[PDB]
Amino acid sequence: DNLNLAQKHLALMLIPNGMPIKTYSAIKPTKERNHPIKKIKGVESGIDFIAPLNTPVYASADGIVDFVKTNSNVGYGNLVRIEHAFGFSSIYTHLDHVNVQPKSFIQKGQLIGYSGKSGNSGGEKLHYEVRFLGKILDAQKFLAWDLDHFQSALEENKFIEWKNLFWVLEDIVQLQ
Amino acid sequence: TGLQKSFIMRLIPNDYPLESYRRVSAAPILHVLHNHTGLDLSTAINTPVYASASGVVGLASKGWNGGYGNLIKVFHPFGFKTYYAHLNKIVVKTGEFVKKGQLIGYSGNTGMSTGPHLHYEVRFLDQPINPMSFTKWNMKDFEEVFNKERSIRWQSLITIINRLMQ
Ligand SMILES: [Zn+2]
Repeated sequence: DNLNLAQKHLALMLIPNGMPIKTYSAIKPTKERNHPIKKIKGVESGIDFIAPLNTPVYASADGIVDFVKTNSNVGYGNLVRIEHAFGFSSIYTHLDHVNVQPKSFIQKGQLIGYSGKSGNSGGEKLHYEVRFLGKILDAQKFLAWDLDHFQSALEENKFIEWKNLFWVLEDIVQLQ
Repeated sequence: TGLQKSFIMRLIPNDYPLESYRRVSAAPILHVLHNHTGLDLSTAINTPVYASASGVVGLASKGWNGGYGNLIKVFHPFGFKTYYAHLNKIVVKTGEFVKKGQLIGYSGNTGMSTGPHLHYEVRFLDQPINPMSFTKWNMKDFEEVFNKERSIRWQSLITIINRLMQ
């Protein structure tokens, strides 16, 4: 819009964006399968990447690991949940291996795990959710958001006041 | 570098969130209200209250809130939160984005309170945190907080924060 380069750059380091997994055969909403915890269809609950076992999984933005499960074969199975800035969190589920520990700091692009089929997975996949203050968002809008396609995430505006956020970021980037 | 200081100070809470406290000595007593050590800052009702760093209003709750009274929780980057309690008035809502130093409410005497004061907390995830380590942290006395609040893994946080710039 009238957003400078620096605003956009900082936003894409702090707020989840892009692909947390770099190989998949398809993407599907979790709503159209039996939910991991609540064993039913029709739950708004992020997405599934249909991916081979042990495909690397990457953090979609900087932040801190607030929750991990390892050696679990129930529900979500093995997972990482990252708390990001400005209320956003990302969760990565059904993993085969987890590489990070609870309470560690995380950088965007960091290896956090490897996909699997642990828990109530319906098979080999990465389950992914983006959330704002605990509320489920359309994960696809965050996938497709990058420097060259910046409007994508701003379309998810039911809970999030994007203009207000960038006003906060302008103040931060203004320093240099 | 000093540029990094300012930048760091936009994201991690610091300084006093009432103007009169940041003036007198920087330019306060310890109190456990709800499982965490807060700081009680005596002040008249309707003293303006300012955000200690940038973030999102995670909770703007007009209620009893465990004896906190009217309560704002600001969620900052990297697992830091700040709490502003006993407020008389709240001028931000849940999900609002605020910048450092922005007016978020007015002090009061609501909740479990014996006289009018701000109850202020700095939190980091789920671990105990001394709020004075952050309220005394300022542009002059900058390096101090790394040696006063050693339990935070500053080395990882600094690196990451420095990478954010360019
Ligand atoms: Zn108190």
